[PDB]
Amino acid sequence: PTPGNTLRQTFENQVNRILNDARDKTGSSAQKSLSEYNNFKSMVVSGAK
Amino acid sequence: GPSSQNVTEYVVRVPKNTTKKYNIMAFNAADKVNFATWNQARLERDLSNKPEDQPWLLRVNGKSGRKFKGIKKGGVTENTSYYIFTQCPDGAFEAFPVHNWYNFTPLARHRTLTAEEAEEEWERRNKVLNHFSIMQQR
Amino acid sequence: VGIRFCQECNNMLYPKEDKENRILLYACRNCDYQQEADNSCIYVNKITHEVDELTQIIADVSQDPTLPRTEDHPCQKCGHKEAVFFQSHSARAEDAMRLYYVCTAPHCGHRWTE
Ligand SMILES: [Zn+2]
Ligand SMILES: [Zn+2]
Repeated sequence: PTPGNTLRQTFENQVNRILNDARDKTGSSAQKSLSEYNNFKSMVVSGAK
Repeated sequence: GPSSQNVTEYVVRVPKNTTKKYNIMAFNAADKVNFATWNQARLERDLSNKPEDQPWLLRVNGKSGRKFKGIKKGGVTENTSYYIFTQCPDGAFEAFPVHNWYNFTPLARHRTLTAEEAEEEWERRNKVLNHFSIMQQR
Repeated sequence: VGIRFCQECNNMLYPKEDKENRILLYACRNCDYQQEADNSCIYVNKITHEVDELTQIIADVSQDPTLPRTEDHPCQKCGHKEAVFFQSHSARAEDAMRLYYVCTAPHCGHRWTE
């Protein structure tokens, strides 16, 4: 157990950390896969919406 | 031996009606009741209501022995029928339906706290002192 | 560690110390019924609450449909290479995620926790 944390609490924290790292990595891969003509990328690099 | 393959075959007989009505007891095994004490018995009516639809009363050995109060079961015997099989020298089982089932509980025989003086120890709702010697004042 | 009740009025028993023989004396103070206790223990409280849950688990939980069903970790008294694993899920009784294995044979029921 993590010091100062419940065993369930640190298990949930580890699972949340692993899944958040996974979602960050898959988002980075999806963003790197975007082309220059992709309008989804253009709308978010412009900052319009 | 003979008991290793013993086969018993008896006859079931139901007479139509008996002049004496039959019923059934209800004693808890945790009460630890004995039948050697059963030397003299009484079974009368309750007088708290003041008869057939009124709870029962029973006395053992007068006031010396323990006391029971009988209450009829809440369920109705519209879909149930209970039979008592009695052994007899003719060897044929007798099947007799019971009329009612009554539940009995023991009663203490001591100086119980009456209700008119029961209100004085309610001001000591949490302030009560010496639970172990409440009977000593009585 | 354990309690029992009175005999002739069938009431709850309270403790009493004896002035002469210096032996603990369980007694019903609705009566005069006095007896000694061989346990010599009146009160125990496991505040950290490490009770043994092996007696807590019903032996018939293994025949549940919606519980899991593993293939390894066989039983001890019988081989029967099929078992059910679950957690206690009891509030306030510790926080362990440790698993409670029960054998799923119809006449078995030896449960173990590893
Ligand atoms: Zn008593
Ligand atoms: Zn087994």
